[PDB]
Amino acid sequence: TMSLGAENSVAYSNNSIAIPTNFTISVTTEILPVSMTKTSVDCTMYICGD
Amino acid sequence: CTLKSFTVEKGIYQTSNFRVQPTESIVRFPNITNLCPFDEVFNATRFAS
Ligand SMILES: *[C@@H]1O[C@H](CO)[C@@H](O[C@@H]2O[C@H](CO)[C@@H](O)[C@H](O)[C@H]2NC(C)=O)[C@H](O)[C@H]1NC(C)=O
Ligand SMILES: *[C@@H]1O[C@H](CO)[C@@H](O[C@@H]2O[C@H](CO)[C@@H](O)[C@H](O)[C@H]2NC(C)=O)[C@H](O)[C@H]1NC(C)=O
Ligand SMILES: *[C@@H]1O[C@H](CO)[C@@H](O)[C@H](O)[C@H]1NC(C)=O
Repeated sequence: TMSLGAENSVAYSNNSIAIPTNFTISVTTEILPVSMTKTSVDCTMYICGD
Repeated sequence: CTLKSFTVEKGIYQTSNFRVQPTESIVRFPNITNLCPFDEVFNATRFAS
């Protein structure tokens, strides 16, 4: 049975906050298709040949 | 003729497909020539049951 994620319990309380003291400059990749192969079909040659 | 209009707008239009036509017909068959014995089958006096 696949795990959804690691279990993390957030320490919520009514008068406490968590403030970051540092940062990470993260570069992530996003790959997006833009175009396809442009195809042309000769209808007469495909159906009938010569 | 392809666009079915007498006025053609500016652009590129796919019209037809150029294909080179054959120049002459060549028939290649085996050189060996023997008269086929259809006379034996079709003109026989007796046939089987
Ligand atoms: C802020 O404080 C809370 C508790 O005062 C911390 O929460 C605990 O974290 C430990 C470490 O993983 C866990 O084992 C405990 O179960 C947590 N307690 C609760 C009630 O969730 C929390 O980690 C602290 N935050 C930081 C950044 O140190
Ligand atoms: C914030 O984090 C960076 C790393 O993400 C810390 O930079 C490191 O500092 C130590 C000693 O100061 C060096 O040995 C490491 O090589 C540093 N790492 C990088 C990637 O430069 C930085 O010190 C942290 N700042 C605070 C205030 O915690
Ligand atoms: C066919 O058979 C008859 C007799 O059975 C013969 O007279 C005739 O010549 C034959 N014809 C051929 C083409 O073999």
